[PDB]
Amino acid sequence: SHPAGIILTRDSYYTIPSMEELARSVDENGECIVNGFTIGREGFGSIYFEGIVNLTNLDLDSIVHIRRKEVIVYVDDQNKPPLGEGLNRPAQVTLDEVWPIDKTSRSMITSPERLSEMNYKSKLENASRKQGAQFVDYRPESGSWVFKVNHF
Amino acid sequence: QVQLVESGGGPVEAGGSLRLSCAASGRSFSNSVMAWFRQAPGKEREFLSVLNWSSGRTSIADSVKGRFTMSRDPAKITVYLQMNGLKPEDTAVYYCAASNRGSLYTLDNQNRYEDWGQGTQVTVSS
Repeated sequence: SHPAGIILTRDSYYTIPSMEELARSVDENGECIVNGFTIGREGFGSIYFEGIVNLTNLDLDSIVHIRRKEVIVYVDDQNKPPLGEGLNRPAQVTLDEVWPIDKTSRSMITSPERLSEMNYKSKLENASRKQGAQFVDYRPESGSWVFKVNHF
Repeated sequence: QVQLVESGGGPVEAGGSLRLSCAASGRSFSNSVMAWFRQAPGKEREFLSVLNWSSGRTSIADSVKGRFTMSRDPAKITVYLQMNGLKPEDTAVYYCAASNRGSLYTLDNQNRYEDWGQGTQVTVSS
């Protein structure tokens, strides 16, 4: 049990501030409030929430899922809180190791030169637009698709 | 100062069902944890169920797992205890409890919750 009530126990998930720092960050009112919050997962991506975020008793294990080429923040709509509460708020999503498949061998294409030839970045940009997100970047070296949302 | 108001108790035939309600008010509960407990005469308070407000996830004590479930109406900031297959030993005062704080206690511990309802009597008549 984490002194701030945060529930985050799955392998490779981490927070900024770290879960250890957050355990030392409970205030006089028993709350853990940060300015700028990241939840990440090594090998998959991360999500950055600007501004003041109340983390106390946040069930991150249930709420946040950072997968290959996709994040899920609130698995259903019934338990998604009102706009501005919890993590239903503006965020920058980064999904790492996102690379296309080479139709010849069904092998991943990681060469930046090849990724440019085929304008993969514009596939991800089209996808963002269709999802109602704002495309920010595709960094081919790390396969990092970055986009911003106003809420989840 | 937070107010927790239980309702829905009272007499019920054995084998029947009851739904308890608890309306919470006074502050935002967006980062809360809420629980149901009960206390029979001459016994310590018993943990029944907890709900995490941020996700809506719940956990039920083994003593009542398969018979009791916990849910909420987020809009009404109300939680519910659905009790089925009621038995005479379910007779008790049922309490809703809440925390808007972190804690060193586990969620099944009454000390986890700074706020408590007045309690509502449930009486299962054979």
